[PDB]
Amino acid sequence: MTGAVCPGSFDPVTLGHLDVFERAAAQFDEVIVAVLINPAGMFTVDERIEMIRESTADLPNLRVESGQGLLVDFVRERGLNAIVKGLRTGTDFEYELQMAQMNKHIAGVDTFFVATAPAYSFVSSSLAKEVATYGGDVSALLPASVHQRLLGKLR
Amino acid sequence: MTGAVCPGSFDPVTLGHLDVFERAAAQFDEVIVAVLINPNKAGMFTVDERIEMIRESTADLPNLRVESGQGLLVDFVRERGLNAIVKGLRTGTDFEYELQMAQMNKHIAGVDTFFVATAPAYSFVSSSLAKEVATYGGDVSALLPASVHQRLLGKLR
Amino acid sequence: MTGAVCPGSFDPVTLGHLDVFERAAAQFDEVIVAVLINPNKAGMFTVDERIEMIRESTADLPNLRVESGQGLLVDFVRERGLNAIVKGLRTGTDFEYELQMAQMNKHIAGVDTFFVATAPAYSFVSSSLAKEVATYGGDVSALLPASVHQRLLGKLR
Amino acid sequence: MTGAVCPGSFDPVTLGHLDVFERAAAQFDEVIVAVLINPAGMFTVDERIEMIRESTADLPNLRVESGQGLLVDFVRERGLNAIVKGLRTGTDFEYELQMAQMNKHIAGVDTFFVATAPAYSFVSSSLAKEVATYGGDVSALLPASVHQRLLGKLR
Amino acid sequence: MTGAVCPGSFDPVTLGHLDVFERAAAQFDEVIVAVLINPNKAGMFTVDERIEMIRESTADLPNLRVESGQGLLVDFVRERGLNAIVKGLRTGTDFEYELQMAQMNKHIAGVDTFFVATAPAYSFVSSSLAKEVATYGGDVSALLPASVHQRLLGKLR
Amino acid sequence: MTGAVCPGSFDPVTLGHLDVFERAAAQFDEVIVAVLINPNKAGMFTVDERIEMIRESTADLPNLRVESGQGLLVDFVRERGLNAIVKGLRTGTDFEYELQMAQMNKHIAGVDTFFVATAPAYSFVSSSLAKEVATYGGDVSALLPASVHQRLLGKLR
Ligand SMILES: Cc1cn(CCC(=O)NS(=O)(=O)c2ccc(Oc3ccccc3)cc2)c2ccccc12
Ligand SMILES: Cc1cn(CCC(=O)NS(=O)(=O)c2ccc(Oc3ccccc3)cc2)c2ccccc12
Ligand SMILES: Cc1cn(CCC(=O)NS(=O)(=O)c2ccc(Oc3ccccc3)cc2)c2ccccc12
Ligand SMILES: Cc1cn(CCC(=O)NS(=O)(=O)c2ccc(Oc3ccccc3)cc2)c2ccccc12
Repeated sequence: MTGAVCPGSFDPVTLGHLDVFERAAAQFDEVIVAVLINPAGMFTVDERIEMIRESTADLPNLRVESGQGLLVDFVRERGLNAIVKGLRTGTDFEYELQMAQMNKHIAGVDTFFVATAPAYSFVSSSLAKEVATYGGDVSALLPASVHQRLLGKLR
Repeated sequence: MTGAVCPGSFDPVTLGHLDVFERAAAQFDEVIVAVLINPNKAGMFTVDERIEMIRESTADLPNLRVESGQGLLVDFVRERGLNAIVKGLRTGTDFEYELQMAQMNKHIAGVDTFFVATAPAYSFVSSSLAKEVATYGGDVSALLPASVHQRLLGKLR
Repeated sequence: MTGAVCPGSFDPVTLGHLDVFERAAAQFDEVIVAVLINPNKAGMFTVDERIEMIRESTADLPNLRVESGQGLLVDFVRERGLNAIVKGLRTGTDFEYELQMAQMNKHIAGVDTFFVATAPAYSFVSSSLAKEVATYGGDVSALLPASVHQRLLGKLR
Repeated sequence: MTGAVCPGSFDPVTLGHLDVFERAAAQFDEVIVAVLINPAGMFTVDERIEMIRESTADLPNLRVESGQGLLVDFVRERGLNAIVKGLRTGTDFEYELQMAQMNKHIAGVDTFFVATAPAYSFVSSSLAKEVATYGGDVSALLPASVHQRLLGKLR
Repeated sequence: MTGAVCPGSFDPVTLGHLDVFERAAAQFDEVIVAVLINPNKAGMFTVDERIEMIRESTADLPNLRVESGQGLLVDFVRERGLNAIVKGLRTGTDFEYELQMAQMNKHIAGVDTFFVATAPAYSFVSSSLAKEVATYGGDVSALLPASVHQRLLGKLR
Repeated sequence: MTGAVCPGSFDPVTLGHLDVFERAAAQFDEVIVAVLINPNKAGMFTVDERIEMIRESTADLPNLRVESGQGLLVDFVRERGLNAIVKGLRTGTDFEYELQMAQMNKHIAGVDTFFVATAPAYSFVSSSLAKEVATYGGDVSALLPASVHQRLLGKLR
């Protein structure tokens, strides 16, 4: 009965995120994507959840749920104590390590880091939005659904 | 007579800070903890509260004193006849920026900066992260002086 | 026919920037300093002021010109028939973020980014730190071109 | 049927290693500690395996096996495709990332990184040996069994 | 007339190297790939083999030539009337050491070093790691020029 | 009564080292430069040569003395009744390894390690790189004290 939580705002979910979801889903019996409620972003929580659900339909053991407050509480309240977090090029890994040690200290939750695929290693939700805002083509970097939804917000 | 200044907002002081204070006090004749007054820096504790929390925490350090300060750190340092800063390193420290500031501070005022890593036990606490965790009911009592922890629960009530 | 773009907000240009300009001008047939402007946040200097300070300190570089822009850097670059960015590295540079943007810029527009470390003497100055230090009286005169220093003091007073 | 491999020379196994073993054993159904054969070290492969087995006796789902050649082959030949690797203070993380991306590329094996506990974050097999060699006390940093075995090699 | 030197042992040349070669050739009038002769550096391919593998790989780059070299890189560079080095960055690059060498090379000879990150697809290959993986039957054919891969299987037989 | 140890192999001492010595001597009552020797590998200079080169370039520091040692640095430090190490940081420093050793040294012996960034001008010299560059004719005269430079050339010839 293994399980891990993949946390983020996912505003919107990128292929970097999806790659890590897929790896977590492949290595743990159960995966929960934890979507932060914290309203200043582009998509509402429902939209962000929809985009992830749309993009992970072939992952039967993954579910998507919103959450707020301490991540470790989100994880523990679901009977788990593992976080799986992706690494990309602009990741502040020092801060990730700090949070990982804090999360272990206060709640006994482990954090496993996995580098996303090289092809998806330079996209981030923020940079994708920024580039798309100014007409740049990020279609190769987002789930096809997300990409269309993004164009909708901009136009 | 040797001396160094340990700078920060300390909002609140953590055991990470205290560990470095203790090491500074052990290695310099005089240590001044310089507590930032910053009207436009958002914070939880007043300067007087922050100073008092540090004084409680450093009661066993007779050669360390706590003072408020504003503006250029190197002026604070040089005004007190010193020319050394002792700053802690923790997990999540922006060390590249620390280096930049250290080189800037040496250039503009001749002040040296000595960095000390805090003990592993206290390496992942920060003032900001302690506040955030405590705000949502997380137990950071092992990472803060007892008196600080008590005051923190007080501000959150 | 070779060429590169040297981007930044240059608010104000520093000697660290000028070092990088000089190296780009020495290695590419033409160099365009791209003064990138956020239309939704005024900096300390207006665009015309930023450009004037850069021109005055680059007058000895015949193959360098200065233009402002906004939006995607790669559009600025490609619209000038170029395909290269030269970006300086200094102490405190967020290199991981620079790498991320370089890989993104190559992906969306085929533009290459060349990084060069600025000279040690100028390696700890940044526009932001120079402004912050000068704000509180610190002497940054040796880290800025003459075209900048007193104009900076002027803005602050 | 989840599983991961924890690889190393483990010469000798430290509490930093053990902490990560325990986390991997807690989060995966099956864990294999892969002990490299590559003879220039202090302990023989049998001794290194013994020390790990001794230190992990309360981990029923962990086993210890020697291996050589490509790690991904070791992992795949056991029906797995996950590596769990620890991070400590002196870890060359850039090289770890390079190897992780290479291992994913050539064999579809994921690497999950987990930071060892702060208390065990500055011990390494090499530094423990070096310090102990010169009379320094590393007993708080090694399994009690290992520590005694180390003193035996030195004296 | 602009120019840069791309230095390495290239034992063997990888698609990471080639990507950077291509970008250099696109941005400078002349590029020289400088192939290290190093009697005490253990290696798999002879200098002539390494040069030939690079030439095969760069056949479409008319302004790039491949030459062997020994000793101080900056002398190699300056002897050919150039004063720029273009070096790739990959995952596992010791960038702090690269920076040190770049600053040293600028100091002793006035030679600039421009760094370019190789494409993400080729960011995790290195000459050493390719050899090690191939030695144990791992497939690195997607990471090497075809001719290189063929020669590599040949050396391992 | 305050004091610190400045450790290294100093083979040879560089101006980067001397910078750190001067800063330690200015901030601690006494400083001991610890010339740490590996009895199982001769460097370029014998212990007496290393010490002589350091003494000649530190003659203006009355509170600094120079001694050799081997084995655990913390034993060298504690045997002199001290509890502090001052270690320089430069470009190319393996800081993670320094941090690891600092935490280990605190753990086994209660000794504190203070890090200080050496001056930008001396930030890219290292004993090893200076030796390598000088080996192939590169001019490192501005990065080494006079007590070293020609003795270095002597060893190489
Ligand atoms: C799977 C994956 C994650 N990341 C990092 C994304 C990230 O941290 N976004 S974030 O805005 O900062 C963030 C972090 C933690 C949070 O904790 C909670 C979440 C829900 C409820 C309460 C707390 C919330 C938001 C990735 C990067 C690349 C490839 C894959 C991945
Ligand atoms: C573990 C540890 C981390 N730090 C860093 C703390 C820090 O930087 N806080 S800060 O908010 O950003 C900051 C920095 C510099 C300042 O300079 C002045 C101070 C007073 C008057 C004028 C200027 C002010 C605030 C420590 C420092 C000392 C011992 C231990 C540690
Ligand atoms: C669980 C854990 C691992 N490490 C890192 C230890 C390490 O890499 N040792 S190593 O000598 O370099 C090494 C690496 C990979 C290898 O791959 C193979 C192994 C067996 C057969 C074929 C290949 C072999 C040796 C840790 C650090 C701290 C806390 C916990 C951990
Ligand atoms: C992806 C990528 C990585 N690198 C680094 C390759 C590298 O450093 N190899 S190295 O063995 O260590 C090396 C370095 C410098 C040298 O200088 C001389 C060369 C010739 C004659 C005298 C000196 C020699 C060897 C690249 C470089 C160019 C384009 C792309 C990339």
